[PDB]
Amino acid sequence: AQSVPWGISRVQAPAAHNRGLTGSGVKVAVLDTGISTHPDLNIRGGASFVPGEPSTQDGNGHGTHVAGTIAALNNSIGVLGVAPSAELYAVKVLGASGSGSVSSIAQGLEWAGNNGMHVANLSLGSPSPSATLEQAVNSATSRGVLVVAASGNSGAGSISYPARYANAMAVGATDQNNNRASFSQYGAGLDIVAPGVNVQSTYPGSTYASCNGTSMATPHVAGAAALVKQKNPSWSNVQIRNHLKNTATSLGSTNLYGSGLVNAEAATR
Ligand SMILES: *Cc1ccc(-c2ccc(C)cn2)nc1
Ligand SMILES: [Ca+2]
Ligand code: NI
Repeated sequence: AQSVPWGISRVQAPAAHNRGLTGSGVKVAVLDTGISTHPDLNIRGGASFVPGEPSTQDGNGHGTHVAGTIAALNNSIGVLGVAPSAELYAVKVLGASGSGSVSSIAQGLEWAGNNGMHVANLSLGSPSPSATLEQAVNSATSRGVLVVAASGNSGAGSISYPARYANAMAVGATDQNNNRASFSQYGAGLDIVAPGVNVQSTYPGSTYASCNGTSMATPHVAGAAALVKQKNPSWSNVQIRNHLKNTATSLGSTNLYGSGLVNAEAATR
């Protein structure tokens, strides 16, 4: 039996699925700790930029969880992603510890731009800026990748890098009341928010697990971008980002929420 995590419903992905929008034909790279083989995921390819972990399998759990929020398969098992027919790519930039370097992350972004990714999900970040990282964000963006990144978990009124960069779409986390999660970073550069508390998704060991974080919010938006791209195949990264923001539901504060809560129904109307 399949269950629909509350955040998938909150962003109104099922309304888009009922219009025949699933993210089919859209290439989404998850730049994370890998993605483990799982019966509720279809992993099309990928690459590893972590020396010492040549495979794209996930030794941490975080990348597999993120992937499932984007693209858990619509079937009779497990959970259901925002964009369950997205073409999923495992781009390992973080090791099994959950840490990586700005170089590894930049190599993932240059892979995404060299391989025709439409969306790159970066559920990662740091409080410090990086020229290496920024360069790669801009390069990927010029190659048509929509870079979607987590605002961070410090609870501060400023957001992490690379989400703070103009060419990244920065995503904060909300709770079931549509309030900002206590940990969710906000402030300048914040674009949008999505569910990020008690988010159930795919997890290694062929199982499912619930996590909190702006890392969990980010893939809701990555998935919504894929729905928008399937409906509007001619649109650019910038067009999709702007439409997601224009169609988001206001949550009563630009500082705390950016454009507000992502809404896949309104964005695919
Ligand atoms: C051994 C083990 C199993 C599961 C987890 C876990 C699940 C969910 C999240 C958010 C984090 N960790 N950790 C360790
Ligand atoms: Ca499923
Ligand atoms: Ni854990």
